This record gives sequence, C-alpha cells and structure tokens, in this order.
Amino acid sequence: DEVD
Amino acid sequence: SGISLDNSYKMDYPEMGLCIIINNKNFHKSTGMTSRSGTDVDAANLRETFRNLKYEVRNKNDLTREEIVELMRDVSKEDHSKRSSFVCVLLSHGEEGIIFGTNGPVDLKKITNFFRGDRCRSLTGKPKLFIIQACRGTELDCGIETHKIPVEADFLYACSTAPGYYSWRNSKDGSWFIQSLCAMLKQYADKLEFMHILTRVNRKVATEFESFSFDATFHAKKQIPCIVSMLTKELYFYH
Repeated sequence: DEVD
Repeated sequence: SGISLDNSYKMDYPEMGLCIIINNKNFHKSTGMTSRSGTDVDAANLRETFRNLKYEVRNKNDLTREEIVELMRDVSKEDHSKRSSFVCVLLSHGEEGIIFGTNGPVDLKKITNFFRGDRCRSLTGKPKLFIIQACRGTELDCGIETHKIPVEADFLYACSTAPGYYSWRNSKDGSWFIQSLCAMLKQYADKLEFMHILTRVNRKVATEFESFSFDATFHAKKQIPCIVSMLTKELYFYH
C-alpha cells in the first residue's frame, strides 16, 4: 500500500 | 408519437465518445515525486473496461504538465458532434485541485475549462466525466469499527478520495478506487444508472480495503471516494  | 420523457442523456449517438487515459508513473527526478508502482495495472484495467463500453480509448503515458495541457486543448478542439459523451481519466500524484505532470503541477480547473459548455460546443449538453486517481492532500482516514445552460453543467468528477485526503494505490493490485470502479462498471454498466454504479464503488472501497504499513502513521487507514456531480440527467451506458 502506497499514497499518491 | 407517444409521450416523451427526457430524464436521461442521449447515449445512442454513432459513437460513445473518447476515453482519454493519462497514466503518470515516472516523474522527473528534480520534482522529488515517487514512481507510482501499480498504475499500469490501473491503466490496462481502464482501457479494457472502457473498450467494452465502446469508448474510443487513447492511452498516454508519462506526460509533462505542458503535454497534459496541450493534449486536453487538442482533444477539446475535435469535432465531438457524433459522440455521446466524453471521458478523461487522470492517474497521478495530486493535491487538492491539482494533478501532477511528470515535471510539475497542473490546475484541474485549467484542464476541465477546455470542456466548458461555451468552449467545447460539440460537447454542450453531453456528459463530461473526469475520473481522478490522485491525492487531494495528506489527511488519513482512521476509520471506525462497525435558453442557455451553465458552462459548468454536465460535468461529473469521480474522485478517488475525499477532499483533503491521501488516496491509496497498491503497488501490486493497482489503486483501490480504480480497481473497484472497473469491477463495478464490468458488473453493472448494462444494468444501473452511473450514480448508482459509483455508489457501489464507494461501498466497495469503504468496506473491502484497509492499508497495511510497518509505519504506524500509515497503518490501518481507510478511504472513501467522492462523487461530484453537476450532471443534469441520468446516465446509462446502454440504450
């Protein structure tokens, strides 16, 4: 899981 | 002729319309923006999903801010007379009101302005859908256990996340929003009005996803997408  | 109703957009033009997909994965080193692992999964899923809805899909990868603006201007200057609608998908880094080109930010307003009712006459009165997978800030959702028309009329912004919040992308599976959107379109495009499809997308994202991180700050976080509708009619992809 990564944030944009 | 019998009684007529006009509560739904005319979607039986010769063409459904364009689906422009801007897929920004790799950013200029000087911007300090990270690579968006998993975004190709999103782009491929969108291409197939919209192809099956009979959109003329155009995929563009790694566009600068200048290229994004020029592409949008050029597309808005095409003759869309034979097209029912217009779709644009933006996959990138973002902040509130902003989407990133590979070399810097672009105002979402600048992009969408090209398609105003007074600026793109061949799309006046037709739905213009902007689907956005990008952050809208840095907030994290901790969850809780359970006759003229307006120039801004006929736009829909299907935003991946609530105003002010990060948006989540899995490096393996693709983004939570785009994977959910494609799934719901596949399942329901022949059955449900678009707002109801997007509502199912909201539920899927809200219920089925939660972040996993070794970093306490980013662990166990939730997401809700945000449907912003200036549409004036019901939208069904079939006819």
